Amino acid sequence: SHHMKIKDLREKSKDDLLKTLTEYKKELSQLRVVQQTGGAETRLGRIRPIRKSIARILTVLNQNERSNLKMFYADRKLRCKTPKVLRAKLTHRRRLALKENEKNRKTSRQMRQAHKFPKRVYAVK
Amino acid sequence: RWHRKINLHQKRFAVVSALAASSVPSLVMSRGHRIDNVPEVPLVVEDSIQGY
Amino acid sequence: GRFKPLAVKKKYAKKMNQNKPVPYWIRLRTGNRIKWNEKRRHWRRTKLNY
Amino acid sequence: GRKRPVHKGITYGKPKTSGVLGMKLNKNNQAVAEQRLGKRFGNLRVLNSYWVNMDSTFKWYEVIAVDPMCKTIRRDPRINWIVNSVHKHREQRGLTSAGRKHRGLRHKGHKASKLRPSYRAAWRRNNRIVFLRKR
Amino acid sequence: ASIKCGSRRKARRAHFQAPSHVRRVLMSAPLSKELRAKYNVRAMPVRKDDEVIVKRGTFKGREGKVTACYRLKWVILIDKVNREKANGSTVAVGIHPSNVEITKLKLTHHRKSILERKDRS
Amino acid sequence: TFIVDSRANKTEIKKAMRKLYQVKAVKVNTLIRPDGLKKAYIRLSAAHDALDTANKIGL
Amino acid sequence: TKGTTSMGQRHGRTHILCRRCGRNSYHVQWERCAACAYPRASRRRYNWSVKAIKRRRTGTGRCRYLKVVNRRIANHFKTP
RNA sequence: AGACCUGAGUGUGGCAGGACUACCCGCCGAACUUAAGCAUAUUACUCAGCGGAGGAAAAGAAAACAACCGUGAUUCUCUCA
RNA sequence: AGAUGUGGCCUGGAGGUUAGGACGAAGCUUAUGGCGUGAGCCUAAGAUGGACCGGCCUCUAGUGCAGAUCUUGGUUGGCGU
RNA sequence: AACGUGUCGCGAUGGAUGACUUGGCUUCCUAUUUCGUUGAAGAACGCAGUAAAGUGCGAUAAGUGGUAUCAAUUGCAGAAUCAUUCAAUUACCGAAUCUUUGAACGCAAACGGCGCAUGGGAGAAGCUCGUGUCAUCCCCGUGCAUGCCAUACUCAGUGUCGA
Ligand SMILES: NC[C@@H]1O[C@H](O[C@H]2[C@@H](O)[C@H](O[C@@H]3[C@@H](O)[C@H](N)C[C@H](N)[C@H]3O[C@H]3O[C@H](CO)[C@@H](O)[C@H](O)[C@H]3N)O[C@@H]2CO)[C@H](N)[C@@H](O)[C@@H]1O
Ligand SMILES: [Mg+2]
Ligand SMILES: [Mg+2]
Ligand SMILES: [Mg+2]
Ligand SMILES: [Mg+2]
Ligand SMILES: [Mg+2]
Ligand SMILES: [Mg+2]
Ligand SMILES: [Mg+2]
Ligand SMILES: [Mg+2]
Repeated sequence: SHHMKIKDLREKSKDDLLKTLTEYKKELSQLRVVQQTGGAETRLGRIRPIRKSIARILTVLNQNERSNLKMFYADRKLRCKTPKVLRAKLTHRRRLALKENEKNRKTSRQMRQAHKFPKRVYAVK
Repeated sequence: RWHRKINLHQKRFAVVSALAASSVPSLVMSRGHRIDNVPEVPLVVEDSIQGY
Repeated sequence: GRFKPLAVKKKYAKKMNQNKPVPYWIRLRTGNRIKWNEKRRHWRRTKLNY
Repeated sequence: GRKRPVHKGITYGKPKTSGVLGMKLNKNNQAVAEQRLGKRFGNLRVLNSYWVNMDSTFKWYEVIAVDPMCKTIRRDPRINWIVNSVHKHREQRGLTSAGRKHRGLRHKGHKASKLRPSYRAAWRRNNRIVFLRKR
Repeated sequence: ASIKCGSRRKARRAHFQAPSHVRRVLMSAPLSKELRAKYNVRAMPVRKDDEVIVKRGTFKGREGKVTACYRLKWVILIDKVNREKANGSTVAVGIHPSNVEITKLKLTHHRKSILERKDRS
Repeated sequence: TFIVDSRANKTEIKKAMRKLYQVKAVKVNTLIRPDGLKKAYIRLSAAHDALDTANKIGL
Repeated sequence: TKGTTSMGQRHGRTHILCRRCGRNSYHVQWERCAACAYPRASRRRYNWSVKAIKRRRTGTGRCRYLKVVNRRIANHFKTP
């Protein structure tokens, strides 16, 4: 029956997606009254296709909010006020670890000795 | 103790003794093998079978 | 008595909703294992003590 | 010294383990000072300390710590090793200079054979009943 | 599927604790020799609504159309292969797809893409 | 009478009985049941009939 | 007497439920749990009972996040 | 007035806390047992207790061994025994 | 009490060989005889069973019960007291 | 005689034995193999048309997204299409959701409790020229434990100076 496919659901705006969310929370709420007052097994039984299509509208609304907010903090030099829900979640230990732009830092002498005496490729016969 | 160690000469003199008895056609026959149509014991074939 | 915390009332409310038998159509599935409920608590035999 | 914390000075068993007052801790107080800093200020990686002053009651040690999250420390090659998470509490494991003292790692030769790399690393090594496979 | 291995206990576990996409390949039937010779494929996983004939059992020599591939019971359901209960009502009897060869394929453009993938030519 | 969520107060039940159902609640008497659910008795404002609302809901 | 008759003199509760421990081990006069030492930050863990260690351990419950982070590491933190 | 030094208060950006703990590092630390008794000694610098990391840890680049025709950081193995 | 010998018997598995089984294997049953001094082995009949297994040579071990106020399960006289 | 005793055939009680084994135990190997304040492990309460427990998930709740697979799931119901995607199902995973707690950190706690700033909401009394606006009341988000490091402003000091 009524079943929001997501391909025709990602082309909606933020206002029409909310207007069809109130449409489908309302249709679920007036099937919770037929689930308590008897209920034919055909009218009841549209409880999964509504409740999983509410889950499709909310995952289009939420994936369009993180997309339009990740492209609000990586745009410029505002990346110190980026909220931590939008940052790259790794292991806790991997965020504190030395990045590889760091950790290969070396002395002016340590650069010289790898330039004055570099490791040669060679063979033997 | 799972593994045992055998002397190196006494492993060689056991491989030789079981290899000497393969030439005896009475012992190959009394061990189960159906060698009743075999040309010779020790049977030796040519090396053309190493290209099949 | 009358005094209980609501977190004790809501634990006592879960055990009332668990004290229901196995339905009959469970006994008709393919790889069935369950005849009876093995956890039917009665208020006199065994005490929860919340 | 270290007063043994048995209740009322009463201890049990064999008479060699009966002493309460003359017993002495096997860590020097410089190590104990470094561990009291780093167990208290957890975000800082302490490297070693040094003697400052004595009193009749107290000893003082300036403990050098370093902030591993500071951008100066992470980008500087001769100190950025402290940011790696194997140096998290060097003081609590005896990896500072005062830690290496009371472990005996000032000595290397025949004066440290029972204790290289550790006493436990040599106890385990010298006492584990080796079962060779073919034997 | 690669269920068979060195360890029986592990092989016999991966068979009876197999997902339904593994149970589809395991529940296969041979093709009839006028149909094996056309597609050049020897066996095929059974679908619903393709026609088969039964080769082992008391129902051998019985044709019919597959009405259910009951993968949880490891069986197949042909409409023409059935019996009756005590009531006189009829019930479909399960056959394993080993005991059965396919005489007509039910073809979609995902099933026509499996035959081009198993084509031995 | 409705099962409501157990973490609402009587004020926000009245305001939900205005936006969903176009009626006026004068008195709500809530009750957390031994089932674990909160049940509310919701008296209407005597300008609103109770059966006329309960037919539109359908029960 | 000390047997049957004194069993009727036992009226209150020593322990109530722990807000953290889960169990009926939270002492009421001494506000501390007998099983997880709540409100201490650390929990009780003693090597003289490894059988109790194996009952309060990781994997004895649900592991809501170690389910997801172990396949995030196994799939090497992939990102489209 | 202002400075410097030694301390405050807030703002901003960060970090530590608990889990696991088989192995590993630091401490703390027994007794039964054995000695045909028992106290040194043994069990054992082991159990239990406290703290702390890692995928290993710890050690490591000679204030070393030797006494040789000398050897050459650490670790580990067989052997030394 | 004890020592020892045994091409002495028995059980689980392994290496080899030689064979059994839906025309009925293992298991169970016995006024089923046979024969061995014996541990035991073997046949027959089941109006039992329903799929595995024997013999011999070697190898191996969680390998033989009648009793431990033995362990666990069941049963029983007391007692329709 | 009766009770009793013995032997066989058939029944009962009992649940051994054999055969079977999606389990344990032991060994060995392979890795871009090692959690958490971005809230972990643990604990609690919920989620299905039917659903006690368990499994799975979190008010998007026995799952939503995407990829691969290519017609199921099935105890019974229900279900556009009966299948190049856009609706089977299963496996996998990048996108998300993730209640109350817990190191638990605004303050508490046998309390589903109470704050101080700040923002949003709803608002049947008022005011407005039925709309707006909206007093208390009532919801919702965020900031705020403590210690420390770095930092950019306001200070204390008969600390040393200095006009
Ligand atoms: N026969 C008694 C059994 O002997 C077994 O052990 C026997 C052998 O396994 C064991 O042999 C050991 C060997 O395992 C171990 N790896 C090294 C040792 N060289 C051997 O011992 C051998 O040499 C010694 C003298 O050096 C002889 O006294 C001894 O008889 C001989 N087997 O010595 C025992 C002599 O037969 C078990 N200890 C045990 O099952 C039981 O006591
Ligand atoms: Mg050495
Ligand atoms: Mg810790
Ligand atoms: Mg002992
Ligand atoms: Mg003695
Ligand atoms: Mg210990
Ligand atoms: Mg290291
Ligand atoms: Mg035995
Ligand atoms: Mg709190």
